[PDB]
Amino acid sequence: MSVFSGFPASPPDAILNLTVLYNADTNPKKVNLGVGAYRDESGKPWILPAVKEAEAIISSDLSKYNKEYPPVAGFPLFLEAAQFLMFGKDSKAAQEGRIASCQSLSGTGSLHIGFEFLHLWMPKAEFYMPSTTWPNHYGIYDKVFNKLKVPYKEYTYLRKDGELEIDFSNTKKDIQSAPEKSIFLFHACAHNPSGIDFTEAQWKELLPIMKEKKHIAFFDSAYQGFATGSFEADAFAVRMFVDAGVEVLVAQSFSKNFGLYGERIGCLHVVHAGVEGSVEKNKALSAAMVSGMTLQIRKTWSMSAIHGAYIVQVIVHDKRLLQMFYDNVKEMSARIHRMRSLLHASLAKRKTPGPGSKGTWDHILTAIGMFTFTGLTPEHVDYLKEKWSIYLVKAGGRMSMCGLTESNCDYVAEAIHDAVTKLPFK
Amino acid sequence: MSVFSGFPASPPDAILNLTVLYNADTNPKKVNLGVGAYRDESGKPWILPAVKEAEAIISSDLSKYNKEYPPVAGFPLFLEAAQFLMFGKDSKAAQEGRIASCQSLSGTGSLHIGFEFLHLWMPKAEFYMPSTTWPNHYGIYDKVFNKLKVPYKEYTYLRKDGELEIDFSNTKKDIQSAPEKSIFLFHACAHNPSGIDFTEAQWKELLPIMKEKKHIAFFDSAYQGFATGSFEADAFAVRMFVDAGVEVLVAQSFSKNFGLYGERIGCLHVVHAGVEGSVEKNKALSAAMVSGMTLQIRKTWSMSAIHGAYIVQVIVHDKRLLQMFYDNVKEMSARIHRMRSLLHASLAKRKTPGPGSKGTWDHILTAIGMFTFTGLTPEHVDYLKEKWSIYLVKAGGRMSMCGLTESNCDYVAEAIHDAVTKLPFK
Ligand SMILES: Cc1ncc(COP(=O)(O)O)c(C=O)c1O
Ligand SMILES: Cc1ncc(COP(=O)(O)O)c(C=O)c1O
Repeated sequence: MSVFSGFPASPPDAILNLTVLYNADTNPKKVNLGVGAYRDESGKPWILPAVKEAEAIISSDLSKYNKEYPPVAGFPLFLEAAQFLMFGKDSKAAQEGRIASCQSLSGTGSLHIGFEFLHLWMPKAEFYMPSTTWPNHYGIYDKVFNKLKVPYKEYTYLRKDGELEIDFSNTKKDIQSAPEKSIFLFHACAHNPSGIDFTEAQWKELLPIMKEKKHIAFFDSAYQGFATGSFEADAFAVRMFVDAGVEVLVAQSFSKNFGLYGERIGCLHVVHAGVEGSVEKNKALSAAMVSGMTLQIRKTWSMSAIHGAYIVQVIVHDKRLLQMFYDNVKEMSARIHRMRSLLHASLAKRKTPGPGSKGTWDHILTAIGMFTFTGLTPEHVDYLKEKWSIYLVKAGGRMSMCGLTESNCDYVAEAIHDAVTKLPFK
Repeated sequence: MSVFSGFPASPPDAILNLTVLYNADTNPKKVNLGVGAYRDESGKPWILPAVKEAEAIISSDLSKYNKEYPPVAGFPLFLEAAQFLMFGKDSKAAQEGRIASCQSLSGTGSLHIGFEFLHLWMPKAEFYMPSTTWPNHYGIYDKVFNKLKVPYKEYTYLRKDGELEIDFSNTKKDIQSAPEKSIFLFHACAHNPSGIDFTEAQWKELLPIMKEKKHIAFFDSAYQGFATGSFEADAFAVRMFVDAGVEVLVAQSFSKNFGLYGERIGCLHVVHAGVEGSVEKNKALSAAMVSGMTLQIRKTWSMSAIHGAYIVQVIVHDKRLLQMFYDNVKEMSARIHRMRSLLHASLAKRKTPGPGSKGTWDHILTAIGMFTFTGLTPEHVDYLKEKWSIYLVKAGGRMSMCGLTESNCDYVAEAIHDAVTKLPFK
């Protein structure tokens, strides 16, 4: 006799829930390789030194860092800081009045508002995902578009034979053969889950196709800093497209690079072609678009969260803190690279069988970003969880290298050797 | 030739934009009476002493108060804090497993998720708004339901003739005449914008209608602590409805009572009737409902923001800080009352003509919450802004009493006298 009787239990999120099951596990040798969240040498969360300093500043002056509603698009200093990190200082696009920027709720919140923005303005534009992508891209898409009314489309990313390589000849054909003015979701770098990226050369081949077809590039940029360790370099494809006049959106998260996961801080940008006929007309169009983004947000969560905005704007606008921040990101990247070499060496030492035709583990060494798409099967993943207390993502056997430490790499290598010995690859 | 060419400008929010305009205004006698945001004796943002203490606690240990992704429903201590404040300590509803709680992005984000929760679960249920309500409710509603495909209905709230009294006879007819199992949006206390509330006696009359018709009550509760100045009393309607077995949702904001406006911290509750057959089955239903809310959120902004959650939980679970918090909220209510008296005295001393049949300003004294629904006309509001740099909400001449001070009340009264003498009431 309840109106809620029979309400269905939704399974927990296949990635986020791993941390929950992990925290609950009482095995002292447990290892968390699930969610892409940085961990230090001891396997623990890490506050970036630049963020620790920012906290000291903003927690010391609550008159200045007060708790009132922010401007609807975000604090100007935060928006300038965001543009600076993504597009560079005083970029061409900014000078020309082409960037429409609006604070949102980290990457996911920027995707949600960015997807809706496009679905409202261009309801007949086809929306293309790479054939492998972050699973939550599907959910965010569904709530905005409704997969049943407006199915997403796909472009070729990894080879259909399984091997960890972009089938780029087919990528190009798919983007070329798509209808003009379609939207293409791209990871800016450190493609998640595959760890395989377009090279510079390949992005350059995409460029003229995007131009001829007048396609919109939608970049998801959550790992700026984690591909090459260099901010500038990791924005290559975004800045190249913009400079060439490709029209773009960017969903920019600061969860991973600033380690501000729970603060829920990021920025959505739209960069138009700059062809309105004057700088002032470009700015008017940019402002119009920010006004549309803020109206959307107004009806969803009113306006965005200040604490993470304060942290980012304080760091980027202080010359000392900004350099510390760059160095902190370089340090995380370097530890991840260390764990790649160490896990690999421990697997090689054991002559552990691997996936694919080659049957090797060299892909651990060459993956870009936080993860390796290991190739371990669903059976391997369950076994590693149940017998060894090692938590991987089931799909693709995605491994977060940040959970590895000098103390546990050989333990992880041993568990894998056991898993693959007891259930060989087909 | 841009794909964004012709994108329309959306006008600024009519309430939030008042702070933007007020901030740009160079007139040193400017008065902000727009957004309902507490201000102290000097007209400045006020960090609650309880919040100041909480900040020092959480800013001092960033390992304990880390920046990792929170649990998808929110920290258990926060959820417990939120339930305690709304329903009481170890409520009968909690003991029976009837409460499903999920952190959300303050009031607005709680309404969004709660509106969508019901529209997904009970798509055929009619949704009823009071005939006067918070403007953003219409927009929150439009994004979930689509105003044009699925219009909201209304129940009678204020009298046809414009006078500040609820036409309670028609309120009951309207709720009695609606199809059974309809959804009614209610303000828990301090109805915004009118400042006129159902009395305890009126709420008790609505109870049997709600039971008989098996309606769902959706409570918007942002002002607990600002109506009667007592948390317990301000949750009367919610607690009475739940104790009687009315199934409710509550969208609970900590923007105003904790002064955490910009942190974006609130909680969504669904309280089912607890007829699943056991406490465990009640809890299983509640958890399933939480699982749906968190799936919604996953697709929208992933999970909610930690900083405000930390402040609230730290306050509520420390006996000294909770008492300090309660004292702090009383101090805010007390200042508002003193400003009601001072502004009313300053109008009365000038024999300033008032709106309505009575033509008096007494409704300044009796309004509940932060506002007075003044009845100044849109011509008056525009005149007060242009000639006196006083910022009010155009709709109903809603005035935020929180912007008044000992220094500026007489100025506001002189200005109102001028506006009303030049532009007499029809
Ligand atoms: C590729 C990608 N996009 C978006 C996100 C969104 O994460 P968040 O909402 O914390 O920014 C993530 C990380 O989870 C990601 O890896
Ligand atoms: C009547 C009413 N409902 C809901 C809200 C929610 O505001 P917020 O999103 O800051 O919690 C408020 C605040 O403006 C309010 O006054």
